[PDB]
Amino acid sequence: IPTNFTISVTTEILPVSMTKTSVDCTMYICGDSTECSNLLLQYGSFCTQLNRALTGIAVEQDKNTQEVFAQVKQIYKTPPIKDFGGFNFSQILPDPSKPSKRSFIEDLLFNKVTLAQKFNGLTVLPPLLTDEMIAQYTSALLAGTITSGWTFGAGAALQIPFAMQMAYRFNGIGVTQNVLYENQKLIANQFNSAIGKIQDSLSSALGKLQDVVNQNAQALNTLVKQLSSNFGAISSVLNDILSRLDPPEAEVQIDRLITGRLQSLQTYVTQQLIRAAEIRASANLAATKMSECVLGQSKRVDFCGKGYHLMSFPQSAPHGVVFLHVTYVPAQEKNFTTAPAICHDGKAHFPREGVFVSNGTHWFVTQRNFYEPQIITTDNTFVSGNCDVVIGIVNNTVYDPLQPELD
Amino acid sequence: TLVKQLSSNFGAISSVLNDILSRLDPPEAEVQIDRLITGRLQSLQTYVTQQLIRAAEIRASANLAATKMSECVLGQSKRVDFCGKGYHLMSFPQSAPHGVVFLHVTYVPAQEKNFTTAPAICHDGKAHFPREGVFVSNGTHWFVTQRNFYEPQIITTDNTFVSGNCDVVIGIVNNTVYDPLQPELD
Amino acid sequence: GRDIADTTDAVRDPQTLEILDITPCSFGGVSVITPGTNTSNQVAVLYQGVNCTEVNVFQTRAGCLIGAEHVNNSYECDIPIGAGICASYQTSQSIIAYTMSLGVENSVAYSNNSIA
Ligand SMILES: *[C@@H]1O[C@H](CO)[C@@H](O[C@@H]2O[C@H](CO)[C@@H](O)[C@H](O)[C@H]2NC(C)=O)[C@H](O)[C@H]1NC(C)=O
Ligand SMILES: *[C@@H]1O[C@H](CO)[C@@H](O[C@@H]2O[C@H](CO)[C@@H](O)[C@H](O)[C@H]2NC(C)=O)[C@H](O)[C@H]1NC(C)=O
Ligand SMILES: *[C@@H]1O[C@H](CO)[C@@H](O[C@@H]2O[C@H](CO)[C@@H](O)[C@H](O)[C@H]2NC(C)=O)[C@H](O)[C@H]1NC(C)=O
Ligand SMILES: *[C@@H]1O[C@H](CO)[C@@H](O)[C@H](O)[C@H]1NC(C)=O
Ligand SMILES: *[C@@H]1O[C@H](CO)[C@@H](O)[C@H](O)[C@H]1NC(C)=O
Ligand SMILES: *[C@@H]1O[C@H](CO)[C@@H](O)[C@H](O)[C@H]1NC(C)=O
Ligand SMILES: *[C@@H]1O[C@H](CO)[C@@H](O)[C@H](O)[C@H]1NC(C)=O
Ligand SMILES: *[C@@H]1O[C@H](CO)[C@@H](O)[C@H](O)[C@H]1NC(C)=O
Ligand SMILES: *[C@@H]1O[C@H](CO)[C@@H](O)[C@H](O)[C@H]1NC(C)=O
Ligand SMILES: *[C@@H]1O[C@H](CO)[C@@H](O)[C@H](O)[C@H]1NC(C)=O
Ligand SMILES: *[C@@H]1O[C@H](CO)[C@@H](O)[C@H](O)[C@H]1NC(C)=O
Ligand SMILES: *[C@@H]1O[C@H](CO)[C@@H](O)[C@H](O)[C@H]1NC(C)=O
Repeated sequence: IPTNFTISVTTEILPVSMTKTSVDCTMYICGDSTECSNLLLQYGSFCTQLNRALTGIAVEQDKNTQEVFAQVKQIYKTPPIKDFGGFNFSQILPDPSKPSKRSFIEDLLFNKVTLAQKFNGLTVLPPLLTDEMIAQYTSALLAGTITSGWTFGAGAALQIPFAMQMAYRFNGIGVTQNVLYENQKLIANQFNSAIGKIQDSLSSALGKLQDVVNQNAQALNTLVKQLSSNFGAISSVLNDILSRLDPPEAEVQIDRLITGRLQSLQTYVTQQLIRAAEIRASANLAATKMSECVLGQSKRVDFCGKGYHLMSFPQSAPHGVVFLHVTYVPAQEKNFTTAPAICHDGKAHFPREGVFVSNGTHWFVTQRNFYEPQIITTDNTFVSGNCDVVIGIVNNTVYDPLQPELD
Repeated sequence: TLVKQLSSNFGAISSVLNDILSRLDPPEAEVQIDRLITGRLQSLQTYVTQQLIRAAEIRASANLAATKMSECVLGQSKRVDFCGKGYHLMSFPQSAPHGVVFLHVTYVPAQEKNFTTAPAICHDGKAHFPREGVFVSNGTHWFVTQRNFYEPQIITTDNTFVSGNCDVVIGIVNNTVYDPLQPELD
Repeated sequence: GRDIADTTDAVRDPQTLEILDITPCSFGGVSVITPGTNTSNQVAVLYQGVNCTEVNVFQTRAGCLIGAEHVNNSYECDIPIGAGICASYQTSQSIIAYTMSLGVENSVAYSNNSIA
C-alpha cells in the first residue's frame, strides 16, 4: 500500500496543420513563352486537377485548426485576484506586458522553432487564423478550466473554488477527499516545483514540428532544383531553345521538357496529398485529446500522461499544440498481511470499500490508493453467507458501535 | 474528368483512333497510336491513385462511425464531447444514402444559482466531510446536496464521516450535526 | 551572376562595364469574392501578393482587396479571406471587410467561498 504521493507534470507535442502552398502550372512549366503554352494546351487538362488538389489541401489545413481550437462557446477572462488555493498559475496565464498576448512557455516555444522561389510560380498562402487568435483561444480555455472546472464544457460556466475542484478530481481517481484538504500545502508546492522544472528544462523536445517543417522545405527545394535538368533537350532554358532553333525543330525539343516538368509536378502533388492525410489524422487525434483531457477528466489509461490523470492545460506552438498533463502517481510503500474476509460469529465480513490489512497484531480496513487504517466496524463491512465457502478467512471481531450507546 | 480526357491530341494528328487507323499506313501510324497510349495510361494512373487516396479517408470515417455506433448506442459513454455535446444519455441510429445519422439525447443543466460553501464543518472539534455532495449555505443555515441538482437536506451523521480534527483544514466553519440516534434513544 | 535557384540575376554591361540586376516583373494570383449570384452581381477582386502601391483599396497582410469597404466592427466570419479577415454582403447593399470576432466575452465571479 502506498503511503505518500508525488505530482508529476508531462508534455506532449502534436502537429496540427502545415503550410498552405500554391503552385501555378503554366508559369512553372513554360513561363513567359507562348509557343510552350500552345504546346501544353494539347495535353487536355493537367492544370485543373493540380489546382483543385492544392486548394482542397489548403482548405483542409484551415479546417484542422478550426476544429482543434474552436471548442469553446465564449471567451472567458481570468479574474484579477490570484488566490488559487496556493497554486501558481503565473507561468501559464498571459502577460499583457509583452507585445503579444502569449505567456512564458508559449514564448519559449515560438523562440525555439525557426521557420526567391516566388519567381517560379510557387507561392505560400497565409494562415486563416493568426497566432493572436489562437493565443486568445488557449487563454480562454485556461481561464474556463481554472475558474469553472469541467462544467463549462457541458453548459453554462459555473464558478467553484479551486481547492474543492482538486478534491473532486481526487475523489474521481479513487482517493477520498480528506487527503487533499489535509495535505494542501504539500500538493501546491509539488505542483509549483513541477511547473518550474518544466520551464527550466524547456529553456535549455520540439522534434515533431521541426521535422514537419523540414519535409515541406526539402520538397519545395527539390521541386525548384528539378527545373535545371535538360530531360534530353539540348538546353534546359526555354528561351535559349526558342532563340536558337526553328519552330519545326524547336517543338520536338520543347515536348521533352514539358513532359519532364509535368512528371515532376505530378510527383510533388501526390506526395503532398499523402502527407496531408497523415497531418489530418494527427490533427483529429489532437482534437480528441484536447476535448477529453482538458475539458474533463479521463478514465482511459495512459491516454493523458502516465499515471492517474488529474487535469491538463493546453499551450500553443507554431503549427502545433502542447498539453501539460498533471498526474497523480503513488510513492513510498510498505508490505502488509492481507485476507479476503473476516469471520466474526459465523458470518463473513467483506469490506465495503477498501482492503483488509494488518501489521501483525491488529486488523484494519483501509482504502487501496492511500494508507489510513481504521477500526473494523459494522459501517465498513457487510455480511453475506457463512464462514465455510470463502477459501481463506481470518477470525477476528467487529466493533458494532451500537452496543456502547445502550449502556 | 476521366471521360473528358479522351478528347485530346496528346501530340498526334487526331483524337479518334479510327481516323488514325484509316488515314495512315500502320508502319507510320504506330507512333501516332503510341502517343495516345502513353497519354491515356497516364490519365488512368492519376485517376486510380486519387481513388485510392480518397478510399483511405472513407475507410477511416467508416471506422469512426462503427466505434460511435458501438459505444454511444450500445451503452452509455463517459467520454466528454464524444457522444454529443453535454452529458450523454442515450442514442438512436438512422440510415442515410451512403452514410449514417445519429441522434444524441443529452442532459444539460440551466437556471443556476449561487451559494456560499465550506470545505468542511466541525461540531465537537472533529471535522466532518460530505460523503457524496457539497456543503451549501443560503445565508442562515447549512445543507448538504448533490453537485448537479439543488435538493437541500439537513446535515446528519449519515451524510458525513469524521477525519481527525478541524485544525489542518485551511477553510473550516462552526455548525451542528443532527445525530438522529439520540432523539430516538429517549 | 546566379543564386540558389541558379538563375541569371546579375549581369555586367558589355559596353559601360558596370554591374546590373535582374528581377522578374511582379505577379500573383487573383481571387474573387462573390456573395452569390442570387442576391447581386457585385464582386470584390483580391490580388494575392501585390502591394497596393502597384496595380476601396484596402491593403491587408493577405493581399490587396479592392471593391469592398472596411469597417471598425467585428462580426462572425462568413468568407475566409485570410490573416484574420472575413468579408460579407450585409451592411443599398455592398461588400464589407472586417476582422474576425471570436465570440461574446464573459467573466465569471470566482471567489474562494462561492459556488453555483
Ligand atoms: C511525503 O513526501 C513529501 C515530499 O514531497 C514529504 O515532505 C517533505 O518532508 C521532509 C521531511 O520532513 C521535509 O524536509 C520537506 O520540506 C517536505 N516537503 C518536500 C516538498 O520535500 C513528506 O514528509 C512525505 N510524507 C511523510 C508522511 O513523511
Ligand atoms: C499495528 O498497528 C496498531 C495501531 O493501532 C498498533 O497498536 C498500538 O500498539 C502500541 C503498543 O502496544 C500501543 O501503545 C498503541 O496504543 C496501539 N494503538 C495505536 C493506535 O498506536 C500495533 O502496535 C501495531 N503493530 C506493531 C507490531 O507495532
Ligand atoms: C434559507 O433556507 C431556510 C430553510 O429552512 C430558511 O429558513 C426558513 O425560513 C422561513 C421563512 O422565514 C421560515 O418560515 C422557516 O421556519 C425557516 N426554517 C427554519 C428556520 O428552519 C431561511 O429563511 C433561508 N434564508 C434566506 C431565505 O435568506
Ligand atoms: C508565482 O511564481 C512566480 C515565480 O515563478 C512569483 O514571481 C510569483 O510571486 C508567484 N505568485 C504567487 C501568488 O506566489
Ligand atoms: C516488501 O517485501 C518484499 C519481500 O521481502 C521486499 O523485497 C520489499 O523490499 C518490501 N518492501 C519494502 C518497501 O521494503
Ligand atoms: C475460527 O474460530 C472457529 C470457532 O472458534 C474455529 O472453528 C476456526 O478454526 C477458527 N479459525 C481460525 C483461522 O482460527
Ligand atoms: C451571489 O450571491 C449573493 C448572496 O449570497 C448575491 O448578493 C449576489 O448577487 C450573487 N451573485 C451573482 C448571482 O452573480
Ligand atoms: C478568501 O479570500 C478572502 C480575501 O478576499 C480572505 O479574507 C479569506 O480568508 C479567504 N478564505 C479562504 C477560506 O480562503
Ligand atoms: C467557532 O470557530 C472558531 C474558529 O476557530 C473557534 O475558535 C471557536 O471555538 C468555535 N466555537 C466553539 C463554540 O468552539
Ligand atoms: C436564389 O437563392 C435564394 C436563396 O435561398 C432563393 O431564395 C432563390 O429562390 C434563388 N433563386 C433562383 C432563381 O434559384
Ligand atoms: C507597400 O509599399 C509601401 C511603399 O514603399 C510600403 O510602405 C509598404 O510597407 C508596402 N507594403 C508591405 C506589405 O510591405
Ligand atoms: C476605425 O476607427 C478609426 C477611429 O475613428 C477610424 O479612423 C477608422 O477609419 C476606422 N476603420 C474603418 C472605418 O475601416
